[PDB]
Formats: sequence, structure tokens, C-alpha cells
Amino acid sequence: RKMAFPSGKVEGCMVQVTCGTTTLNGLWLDDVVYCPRHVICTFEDMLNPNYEDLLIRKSNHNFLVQAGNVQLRVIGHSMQNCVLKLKVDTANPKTPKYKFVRIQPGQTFSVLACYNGSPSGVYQCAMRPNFTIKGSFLNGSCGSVGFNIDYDCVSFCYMHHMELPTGVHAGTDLEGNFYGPFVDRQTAQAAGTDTTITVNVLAWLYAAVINGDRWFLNRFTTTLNDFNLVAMKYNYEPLTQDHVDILGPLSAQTGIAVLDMCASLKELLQNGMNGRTILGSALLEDEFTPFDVVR
Amino acid sequence: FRKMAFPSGKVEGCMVQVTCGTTTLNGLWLDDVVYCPRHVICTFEDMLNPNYEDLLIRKSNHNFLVQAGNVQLRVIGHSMQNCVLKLKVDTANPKTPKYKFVRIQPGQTFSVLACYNGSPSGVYQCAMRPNFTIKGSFLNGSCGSVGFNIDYDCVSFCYMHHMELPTGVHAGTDLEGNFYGPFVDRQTAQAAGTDTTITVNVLAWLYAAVINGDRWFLNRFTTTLNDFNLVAMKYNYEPLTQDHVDILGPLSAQTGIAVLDMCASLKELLQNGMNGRTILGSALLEDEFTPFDVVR
Ligand SMILES: CC(C)(C)[C@H](NC(=O)C(F)(F)F)C(=O)N1C[C@H]2[C@@H]([C@H]1C(=O)N[C@H](C=N)C[C@@H]1CCNC1=O)C2(C)C
Ligand SMILES: CC(C)(C)[C@H](NC(=O)C(F)(F)F)C(=O)N1C[C@H]2[C@@H]([C@H]1C(=O)N[C@H](C=N)C[C@@H]1CCNC1=O)C2(C)C
Repeated sequence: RKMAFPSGKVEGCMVQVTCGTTTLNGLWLDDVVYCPRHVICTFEDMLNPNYEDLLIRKSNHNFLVQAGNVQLRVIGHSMQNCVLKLKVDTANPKTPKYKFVRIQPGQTFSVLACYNGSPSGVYQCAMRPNFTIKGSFLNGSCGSVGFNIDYDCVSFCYMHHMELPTGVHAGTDLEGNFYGPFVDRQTAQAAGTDTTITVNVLAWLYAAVINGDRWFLNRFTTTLNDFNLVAMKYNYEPLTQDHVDILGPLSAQTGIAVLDMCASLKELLQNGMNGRTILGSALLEDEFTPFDVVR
Repeated sequence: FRKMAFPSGKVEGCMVQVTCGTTTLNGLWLDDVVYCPRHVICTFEDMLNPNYEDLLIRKSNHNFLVQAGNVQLRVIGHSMQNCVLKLKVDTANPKTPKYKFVRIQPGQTFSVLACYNGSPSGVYQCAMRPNFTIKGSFLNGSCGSVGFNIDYDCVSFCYMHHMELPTGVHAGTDLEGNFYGPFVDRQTAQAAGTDTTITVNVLAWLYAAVINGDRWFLNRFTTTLNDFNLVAMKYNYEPLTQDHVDILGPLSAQTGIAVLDMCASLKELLQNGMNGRTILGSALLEDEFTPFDVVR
């Protein structure tokens, strides 16, 4: 199963931020609430917001921050890229051990979808090669965050800002820098063409070998370049030498050389599954990383 | 449309580690009682044919080591209720949520908090299969992991994990120790029955596809409960009941597609196949969303 991380450590950080008539979620860590800067927009500002002008007109008391039933007093504010940082007078007693990290396409994380500062659901995600997320976000979901948890340390990697016309989602890291070529502005924007994460499919095939299945193996091999020439005809990401190195330990563990597994994937794309499933799917799954597979 | 689990925090604060001799698993700590599978009192030899009454009479409180993180909880009483062991402990859990023990029906969904060594590892959303198994991911030491639903404030515990069947699917009990399915907590040959697809859930997920963008599968045709159920029997789909039709009413009202109309869509989807056409994204027809789930 594609598992999300247990969400408790993040649930204790979610709050509600309202400015004017706009309400969204904030992330309360220590004495700072992080939230998307378009909370300071009215709907007449969405098309062409001048955020520096909108923000200089705000005072601390314009920001209503609510953690459950308690209002938090905002005592300062600043803007870092596309996020607003609200200094509050109380440090969150539920702040976990945490860091901010920027992820790269192909990497996975869990999303805690929230509305009105209250958590609604959690699911596991991958950042697509085109820097979008295939999320489940509705109105009021901004400021929901993505995260990993390693040894009780929560690494925040994503904050939600918008939905693109194909139904996919775009946001920032926790320093307010967008993933991909998007802007927090309601103007015509489109996700680039989305490709399958090849190194993740290969890792997952290795996962199936470690488990019971071998039905999809074959006796062929391939050069790296012949693999890429074929796979790109199926909208698969090109496989780099870094990707090959990364699979090395799984190759070691199964005794199947990386380019032999590449030959298997080539044949799977050519043939489909013929009514079979790998692990539990009838799809070539690309939201498990090689790092995930060892764990 | 993602298959989302409930936020797990209220449950994470209840997970403890329970060790009896050389056997270690997970326990659920609520107020001053720890609940866990009774086979924790078994050696990896008792498991073959245990007499649980006998093994429990031979146990004392000092046979049970319970650990909530860094803290050892002192067991001051033990009893058994069906297939679960109840260890009364020194201390009430200060993190006990509002909670209820409930028994669910095949086809209903819940979230699982997978745990190892009393420590939560991950969370995911499940359905109780018609053959009463769970298609989970559970490894050695996962026993005592629980499944749950949350309504507002209240945690409804519905599943406790006990075993893995040879198909790689899973079987457990409700919180009162009653098994789901024709299984026993004994290491002997048992097998999952022939499974089926949860028809009312597929229909719900098609309504979600309509609510969302996808409408290609819609057609002018309709069917009967009787005609559909013989299509169902042929394809290992759970038979569709008049109660299923009724609870799909909200979605039939919301989208304008009557259930026997959507059944014609489902019937044709199960014969044309899907024509390399995708629905939400799935190649197959998803049956792990309830009508309730889709409404929410
Ligand atoms: C989809 C919409 C056409 C409305 C617009 N999209 C584009 O402008 C784009 F196409 F360019 F991306 C859009 O998302 N926004 C408009 C406006 C913000 C944002 C927004 O409303 N954010 C949400 C947070 N509570 C969550 C969204 C709502 C629906 N589902 C989500 O995830 C800003 C980009 C400042
Ligand atoms: C799979 C195994 C052959 C070991 C056996 N299965 C069957 O005996 C059956 F086929 F009959 F079901 C089985 O599960 N057990 C043997 C024995 C308990 C149990 C058990 O070890 N439970 C684990 C709890 N930590 C979780 C399991 C472990 C691996 N993955 C899981 O989920 C009892 C039924 C008393």
C-alpha cells in the first residue's frame, strides 16, 4: 500500500488565518504562522495583485489567527517570496522537531488536506516531473502542507496555493518559492506535459521482484540509450546515469542488473499486463521512490 | 480524486508496545486498559494449536511488559474478551480521545494506522472486503495495529490486526475480539474465500467521476436489478440490493443519473471493457470508496 506518514505531528500545527473576508490555513511553528500570501487578496486583486502594496496597508490586527478555539495575537508580519510569516505572541507548544526542505520532481511526501485550519484527510503524493501535484484540494485548502517524517523529524516540503486548469495542483516550499514556472496570480497558466517517473517504476518493479513476482522479467537487456529512445515514446522520463546508480543497491539485492530491468519495462510497455497485476496494481506505479523501496 | 485516510493523530497517542515473554506486538491504550491480540501470550510453538484459557491462567501481571514510548506501564490486571487481551495498567492514558468500539460490515471503509514496536509507521485507507479480509500491508510485528473512522470528534475503532492469509490479504477482529470472517487465531492452514467487487462502491465512484469531469461512460440505457445481478454474478461483483439503490439516492438526486441508469453504464463497462479509456485515472473500477465517502 501507498502509505502516508502518521499526521499527528502536523495536525498540532494547523491553524486558521483570516484577512478580511479571505480564510485559509496556516502552519504554526514556534512563534511564527506561515501561510500563502494571497490571503491578503480580495477577489478584485487576484488577477494582478501587487503584494507589496497590499501588504504595506495591513497592520497586525488585520490578521485573525485561530488555533482551535484560541485566538493568537499577531505581533508582526513579513513576506518571504510567496509566503507570509505572521509573528505571534505564543510559541506553539506542539511544535515538533522540524526542518524546511525543497524537494525535487519524483520525490514523495504526505499531504494533510485541511479546511478552516482543521485537518480533513491525509494521503501520499509524488511531485510530478512538471512540478505539479495530483492532489485533492478544494476551496479553502490553501496553506495545507506536504511533509515527510524521518526519525520524528518532520521535513516540510510543500504549501498549497492553487489549482491549474487540468485539475493538478501547484504550490511553494516553505520559503515561499514555487515549484515550477507558476505564479500566485489568477492568470492563464498551464502545467507542462506530464511524464511517468521512470526511476520510480523501476524501483517498484524491483519491489515486486523482492516480493514474489517475476512473471514480467525476460531474457533481454538494453543499452541505456536504446531504453530511453523507446521509453520516451511512452511519455516516460529519460533515465540518467544517476538514476542507474541510485538503483544499484536494489540491483545488488535482486541480482537483476538495472538494464535488464529496463528491458523488462520496455516489454511491459509494449505488451501491457495481459490481465495481470504487479504488487496490487494493474498500472505501472510511479509514486514509490527507490529510497521508499528499501524502507 | 485521492483515497484519503483520516488524520491519525488521535490514534497515534494510543499506541503502545506489549511484550509477553519473547512475543512483541502493538497495543491500544485507552483510559487505564491496553487492548491487544490474545496470541501475544503464545510462544512461536503455542501458535500451532493453542489453548488460550490454559495459557492465560498460567500468566500473571508480571508476564506482561507494556511500554508507552520511554515509559513502562505497570500491568495490574489481565483478562480476555474473545480474541483480545485486556491489560489493566497503572495509568490512564492522558491522550485518550473520545471513542467508541464499533463493528463494521463488508464494503465499509476505514483508516489503518500501521504500527511496529508500539510506534506508528504509516496510515492508509481500506475497505472491508466482501470475504471479510483486508487488502492491507502488514508485516511481522504489525499485530495490534487498528483501523478506525473519525466523526467530528469521535474515534470509532473497528479493526484490530491479527494475521495474514496465504493470498497475502489480512484478517482481524473488532475491538471486542470478534473475528471478521471465518478465521481463527491459530497458525494452521486457512484461506480467504473467493472475493467479489463491492458493487455499490463502484457505483459511488462512478458518481464521483460524474461529479468531477468524466461523463463518457454515461449512456441512454438502463437495466433492472434482476438483469444487472446476473451480469454481477458472471463477473464476481457483489449483488446489488434495494438498500444499496436507496443509499445511492443522494448521488442520483445530485447528478440526475438514476442508479439503474448508472448500472447500465457499469454493466457496459464490464463488457466493452473500458476501451483504453480512463475513468478518474483508474484502469479498473475502484470499489474502496463508499457512498458516504464520496459525499464527503
Ligand atoms: C482554480 C482557480 C481558477 C480558482 C485558480 N487557479 C488559477 O488561477 C490557475 F489556473 F492559474 F492556477 C486558483 O487556484 N486560485 C486563484 C487565486 C488563488 C487560487 C486559489 O484559489 N487557491 C486555493 C486555496 N484555498 C485552492 C484552489 C481552489 C480551488 N482548488 C484549489 O486547489 C490565486 C492563484 C491567488
Ligand atoms: C503469516 C503467518 C504464516 C505467520 C500466519 N498466517 C496464518 O497462520 C494463516 F494463514 F492461517 F492466516 C500469521 O499471520 N500468524 C501466525 C499466528 C499469528 C499470526 C501473526 O504472525 N500475525 C502477525 C502479528 N504481528 C502479523 C502477520 C505476520 C506476518 N504478516 C502479518 O500480517 C497467529 C494466527 C496466532
